Amino acid sequence: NGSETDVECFLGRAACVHVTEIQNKDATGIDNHREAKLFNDWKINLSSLVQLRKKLELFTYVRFDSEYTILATASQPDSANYSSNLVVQAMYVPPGAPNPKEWDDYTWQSASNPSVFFKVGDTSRFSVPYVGLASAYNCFYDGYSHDDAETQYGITVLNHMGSMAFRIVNEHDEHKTLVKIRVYHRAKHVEAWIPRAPRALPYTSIGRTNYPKNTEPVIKKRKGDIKSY
Amino acid sequence: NGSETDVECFLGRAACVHVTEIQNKDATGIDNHREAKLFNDWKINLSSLVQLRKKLELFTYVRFDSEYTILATASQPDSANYSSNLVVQAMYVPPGAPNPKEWDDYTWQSASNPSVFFKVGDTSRFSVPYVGLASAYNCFYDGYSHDDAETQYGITVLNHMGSMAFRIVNEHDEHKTLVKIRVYHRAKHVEAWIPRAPRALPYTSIGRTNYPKNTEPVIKKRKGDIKSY
Amino acid sequence: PTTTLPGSGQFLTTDDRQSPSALPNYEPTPRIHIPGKVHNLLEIIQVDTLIPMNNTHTKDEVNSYLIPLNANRQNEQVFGTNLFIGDGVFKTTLLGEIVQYYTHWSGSLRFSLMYTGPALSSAKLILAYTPPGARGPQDRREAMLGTHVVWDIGLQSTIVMTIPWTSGVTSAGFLSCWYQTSLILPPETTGQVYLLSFISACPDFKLRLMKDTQT
Amino acid sequence: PTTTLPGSGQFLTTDDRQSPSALPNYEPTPRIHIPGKVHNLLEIIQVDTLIPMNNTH
Amino acid sequence: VQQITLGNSTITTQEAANAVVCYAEWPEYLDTSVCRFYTLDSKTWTTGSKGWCWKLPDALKDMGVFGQNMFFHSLGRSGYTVHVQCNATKFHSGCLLVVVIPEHQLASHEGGNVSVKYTFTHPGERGIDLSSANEVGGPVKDVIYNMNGTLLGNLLIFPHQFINLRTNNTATIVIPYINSVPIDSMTRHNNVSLMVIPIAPLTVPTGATPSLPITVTIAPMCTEFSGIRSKSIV
Amino acid sequence: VQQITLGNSTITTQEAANAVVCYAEWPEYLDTSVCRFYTLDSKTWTTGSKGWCWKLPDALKDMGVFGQNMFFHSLGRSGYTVHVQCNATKFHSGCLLVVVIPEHQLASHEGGNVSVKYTFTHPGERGIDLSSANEVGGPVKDVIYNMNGTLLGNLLIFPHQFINLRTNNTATIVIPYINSVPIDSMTRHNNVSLMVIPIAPLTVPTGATPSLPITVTIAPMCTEFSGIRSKSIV
Amino acid sequence: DIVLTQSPAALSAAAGATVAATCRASGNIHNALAWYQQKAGKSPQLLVYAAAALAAGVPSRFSGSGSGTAYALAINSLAADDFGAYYCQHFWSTPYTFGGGTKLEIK
Repeated sequence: NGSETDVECFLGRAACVHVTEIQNKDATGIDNHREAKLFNDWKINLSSLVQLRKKLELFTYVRFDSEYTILATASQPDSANYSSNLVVQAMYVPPGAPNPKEWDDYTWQSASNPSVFFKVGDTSRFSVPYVGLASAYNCFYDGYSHDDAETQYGITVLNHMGSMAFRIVNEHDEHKTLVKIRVYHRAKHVEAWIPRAPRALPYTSIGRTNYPKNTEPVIKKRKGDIKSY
Repeated sequence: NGSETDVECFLGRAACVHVTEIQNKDATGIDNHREAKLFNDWKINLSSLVQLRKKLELFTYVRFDSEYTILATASQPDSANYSSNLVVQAMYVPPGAPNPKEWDDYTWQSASNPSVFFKVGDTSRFSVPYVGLASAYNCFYDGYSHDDAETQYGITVLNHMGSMAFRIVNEHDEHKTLVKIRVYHRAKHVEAWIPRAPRALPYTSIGRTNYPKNTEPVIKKRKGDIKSY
Repeated sequence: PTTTLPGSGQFLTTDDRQSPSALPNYEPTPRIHIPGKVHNLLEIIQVDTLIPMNNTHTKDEVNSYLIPLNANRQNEQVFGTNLFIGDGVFKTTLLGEIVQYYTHWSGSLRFSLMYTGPALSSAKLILAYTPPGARGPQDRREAMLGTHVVWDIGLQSTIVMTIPWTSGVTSAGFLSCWYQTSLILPPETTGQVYLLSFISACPDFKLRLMKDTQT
Repeated sequence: PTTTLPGSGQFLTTDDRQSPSALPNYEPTPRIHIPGKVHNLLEIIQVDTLIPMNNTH
Repeated sequence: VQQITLGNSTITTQEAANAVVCYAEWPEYLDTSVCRFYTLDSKTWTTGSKGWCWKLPDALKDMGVFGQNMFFHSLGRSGYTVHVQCNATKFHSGCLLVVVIPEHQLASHEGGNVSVKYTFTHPGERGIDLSSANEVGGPVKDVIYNMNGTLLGNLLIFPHQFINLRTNNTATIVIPYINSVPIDSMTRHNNVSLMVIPIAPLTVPTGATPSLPITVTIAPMCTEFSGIRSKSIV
Repeated sequence: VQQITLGNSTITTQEAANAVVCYAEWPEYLDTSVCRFYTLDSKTWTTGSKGWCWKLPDALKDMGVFGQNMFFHSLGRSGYTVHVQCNATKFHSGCLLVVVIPEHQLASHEGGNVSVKYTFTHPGERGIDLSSANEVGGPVKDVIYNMNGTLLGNLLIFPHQFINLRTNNTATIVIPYINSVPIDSMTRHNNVSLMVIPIAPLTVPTGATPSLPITVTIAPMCTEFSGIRSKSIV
Repeated sequence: DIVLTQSPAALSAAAGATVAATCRASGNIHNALAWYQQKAGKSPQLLVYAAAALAAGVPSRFSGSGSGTAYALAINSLAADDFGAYYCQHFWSTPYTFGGGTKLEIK
């Protein structure tokens, strides 16, 4: 009767957590492989999406296996003569593993980073288990992580869900191809603890409960007095 | 509780063992079919990858069935007018079989060399059993092979895993297409004997334990004395 | 009537699938019994290997495995180390070469010392374990007021000490040794005698989330 | 002998399917008993909360 | 009942259903060591009070054998029994919301990536005076948004209890160990935060002093520590 | 016990748990033919010794009936019982690591594709003096890297035994047949390599000679050879 | 006691020649030797410890060698700053005796 209100169903639906854009071109004389968008890594951050952040932060703890669906679509806004048949490496960097700094790093061929090779226009799909270090993720952390010094009060590495890195395996053509990648995360086997108050005010930081200053009142005023229906 | 530390799981994961690059063009007036990259053969050598070499040489003997996943991706860095639909012959040359010297040899149509015909952009996948001559592969060989003469001390043909040869079945277009092939080996049904010391020093040769001269000390110095924590 | 799902035609490298054999009907070379079959990497890190605690040299040598002991030194410290087994003295051991293949270890350690000086020499060394979160001792008496063994070198030539279960990945604990008594050498046998320290894992040692060292 | 149906290779975002695991053999951190487990959002709206009826500010 | 003796401490109280066991889970091991009543300094609920916030185990960090074992041992695991008693006549009105918030991550009063300093996230027995001025590096003290951007009315989803001075004067909240790890460092991380918030303001009659004491008595129960520092090395 | 007679040979020794059976596998067929004690030339462990390395079956290649049958028959299969005894007073200190390394492929001292010559990979009863100078075509003798690029401390994963002169003076290591083939040519391929490495240096008292003999006694056990050269042609 | 005999006493060489100072002990130091450099009216500074390991702030021109009793201090391609008296000291058995000393002068 109330199967839509389950936290398996309320929190467990595929949202768009990341949209990046990488390019297929040559690295001849290219200094920065991120300003050129030869690759993009993304620290997996479900609180970057404020609609899913506001739903996850209705609970103190949450434990879920992950489920990533990756849609890569190409684009060639220049003279092209053909639409190229491209392959994207979508490499999952686990927590504690090093991220790529170049598109031709050693990290892309590292056997311990699982990577998906799929075509552009097709879609990838894989699942990552609960890769937290606690028995649940911490939506809120009242304290410091690993240290007696200043550790930013709630910024903890217990909530590290990994990282996704994306490049095009193909070499360059004579035209530039722009691949836009949409990562779709679905929390599965969700279980949640200690329900909290819903957040009324907007966000200013990730991992911090800081609300903006001189913001607007969330409790809206009546058009009359307290006796007015 | 410790299923990641099994040698089925520690040694049994798909690493990138070979990245080659072949070209689709005409052999009209082409002398060398390797300098032109009309084909490439590769003696299957898991100790070419020093991350998998350093893991295999944690044991004296290792016996595994093989599992090759081959990803061929095209590239046309010239004027092309279209992306061609190409087919790659990925031919497994078994141990003791002759390798190709030309891309149009008799070896490519030899029935005893198993070959995979797959499209560029797609991926190949096949498995080769334990093709060693001993009951396990020799990560280390203290002695000589088959001869009373000088036989290079550890260079033995017992560890021959075969050879992979790669060409494009298609004939030429009016443009040159560059296919880059990535071979992904996964050791399966792995079993290992006589655990050895981890190698501290880098490599200089394949099949030889020779370390470079005037190298750096692997045991790193303290920032204080022996009493300093 | 079937529908292809998302993630069709992908190659997830970690997804172990069966494959068509490129050599069917090939009968491979039969398995003989080679001794020493290793099923588990948690079998071989339980073998204790020497620790280079004498890192004080700019080159690698056998002297780095030797913990030097000195006569006429009382209440000084013999050695001291933290118990990060991915860095420092443990980074090149068999435990810490296989720990640094993975990300999280979380087990108990087995720490040994071995006195290799003469059979007539005797001393008392006090072997302090400082747990993680605490400060390592800075005199012999703070070491005695904590967790320790007063190890008589004259009687017991090899001591084996089990470091408690940690989940260590300051932190991870400390481990020092102090002179309870001065080193009494046999007559007209003067100089330095040495200790050999060993590390391994207790059989409750786990290891998870395999990663990749580079060079 | 099979025939692919219409709607093959589509990604319907609401269609929950099993997937190949990107970390097989990985043993995750065990579940401990945290109190206050919420199975249903109809559990927590039954908790009464204050009403701002004096909206006049 | 009315002479509850715990250790060498004794308090006098009233209860009929007063104990609020949080999430219907009594604190239990995974007493008789540090289990006694620690009675904090009484706060003065004046007419213009905005509230008080104590972090646990940070409110008990200098409290005798508990605060000694809190800094001696790294890892610990404690539940609490918090008595908040606001003694008054039958002439005072007003209402307190005594609420216990697990993982009450506070909001800084500067916004953005500005974080709250360790001086203010760990205020001790003093707690956070929510009616005082925002200091540089401290939390925001605007009580309507519960110091975390969530409204004050929705604070009743946490295990709470009202002190309506018309009806009662005591609130007992039995807190278990609530964390995502089985044991944790008690000195860097606060499990729960007790807040005592006046919703209805304190009204005194004419001829009464416009202030009223609030006594918080925290008894740590089922307190465990790590086996290290007494585990043998052999 | 102390008069172990094997063939027409007899040695006097001490044991309580001294035998190190490698990988808990006793050598066994797939004695009473070539099974006797072959006692190599005693090495002089001076104060500046770096170690010694003997290849097996290469250390026993001139040793009587065993070395005769080693070159008569092509294929063979032998296990070993290696006694390393360093007799001393109760005034010497120092520590030997007697280690047995299966398939100890050596590293050349020139690097690259330079391989070690057959003169040096098969040194015989003499073994490899690790404290001597690198010759042209020989192995590298740097003992810290175990002549193969792997550190000396990690050499205890191989079946080893210490001779701590404080504690004992003997080391017995019972080696089985370790190979990936059931039978192999004993003259071109060394199964194991015995190494005797001083970790703690030899310290003598004042008035003692700064040197100490080390005796290696290798008894080949469960030694098999190929059925050819006595198989009938009929 | 272990008595160090540091031979020679003084050397004349140009800036670029190879200088090999030598210490030989009565007893066995077991590589526990330290070499020192001293200028005129300046404090002695540590060059080589453990008979092979260069100390902090020491250039790669210096190279300690030798094992046991005899120990060489080979200096390759001398500079102008590298003139002074050089003293061994063993750190093995208390007393920690010095050697005689080798001074360097210009040809």
